[PDB]
Amino acid sequence: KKLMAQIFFGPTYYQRLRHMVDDKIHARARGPMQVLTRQPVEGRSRDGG
Amino acid sequence: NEVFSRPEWMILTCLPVPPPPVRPSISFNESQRGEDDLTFKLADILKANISLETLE
DNA sequence: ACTTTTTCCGG
RNA sequence: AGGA
DNA sequence: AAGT
Repeated sequence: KKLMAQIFFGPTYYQRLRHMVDDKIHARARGPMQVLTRQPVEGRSRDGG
Repeated sequence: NEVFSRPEWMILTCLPVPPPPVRPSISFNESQRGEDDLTFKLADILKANISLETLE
């Protein structure tokens, strides 16, 4: 069924950006700790808190 | 305060040596030290304290 | 004469 | 060096 | 950008 509205439809040059979810996503639930502070390590890479 | 903070105690006579948990030896691999800055600085104190002691 | 803060999160 |  |  036809839309009651008419859509602004045409090509538009879109760019893909360097930020992609699966490179951003992170979870931790007990992991590596600092030596000094004995606290969770920093950064997704390092499986940080 | 006579019990916890007499003025004479602001002048250091006997320096407390903090234990390793405070100045960890970041011992990368087997045969390689990696001692903390506080360890180096305490060494410099000792080094200077010995020269003075012998000197006098 | 003289000091100290300023939003939150790969190398 | 970079995101919100 | 302020204030001992």
